[PDB]
Amino acid sequence: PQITLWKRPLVTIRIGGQLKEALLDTGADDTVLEEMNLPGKWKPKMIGGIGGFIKVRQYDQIPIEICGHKAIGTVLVGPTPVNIIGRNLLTQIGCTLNF
Amino acid sequence: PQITLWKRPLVTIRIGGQLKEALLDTGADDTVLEEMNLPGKWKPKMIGGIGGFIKVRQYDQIPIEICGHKAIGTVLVGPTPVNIIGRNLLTQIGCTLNF
Ligand SMILES: CCC(CC)CN(C[C@@H](O)[C@H](Cc1ccccc1)NC(=O)O[C@H]1CO[C@H]2OCC[C@H]21)S(=O)(=O)c1ccc2ncsc2c1
Repeated sequence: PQITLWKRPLVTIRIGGQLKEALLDTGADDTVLEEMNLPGKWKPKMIGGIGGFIKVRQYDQIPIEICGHKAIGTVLVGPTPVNIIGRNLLTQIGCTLNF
Repeated sequence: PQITLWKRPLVTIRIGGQLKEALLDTGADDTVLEEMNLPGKWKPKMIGGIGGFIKVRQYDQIPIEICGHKAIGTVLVGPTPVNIIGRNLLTQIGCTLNF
């Protein structure tokens, strides 16, 4: 689809078998989801945002279906203000900015 | 133009007579610029992201050129690590997400 920006670009995603709402975030390098359980091994990591650094759990090679499009990649889980889809997965679904 | 998301979508902007690099950021409601001593009235604001909140100064009706496209609106100035063009200006320059 083409998505305009007068509203937040929120979309439904499917991950670990569950549906969630997430924000398409071109300013995020990484995909970061609010606290949730995911299967398999994870690694402790830290990432920084506008307000400082947080601790996250890094899960690699995780399938997510974003607005009907498949991605498989790194998902960070931790105290983000909102679920965000970052560039690591936006690239997989062929997302570009256009003006 | 079309901007892919393999790298950060940094573009050149001009504001208050300075040229800067800034993110075209669909995850940002508002535009947030690195500390700069702009003239005019402002209002204090707090904005939240990963890590917590920062304190910013809200300036209204500031002209800003983004990749050659003129815009005018609210800009928040404070200790962000990156200049961020948010949806309030992205809409003015006709920017969409496409996949
Ligand atoms: C609430 C939704 C997100 C935070 C999740 C909002 N951010 C915009 C992001 O695009 C931000 C923009 C950003 C970019 C770089 C540094 C700081 C902020 N990116 C960001 O936090 O990305 C993190 C995940 O991937 C990593 O790559 C970049 C930082 C990490 S923000 O910068 O905090 C932000 C910007 C404008 C704004 N207007 C009103 S509240 C508000 C908050």
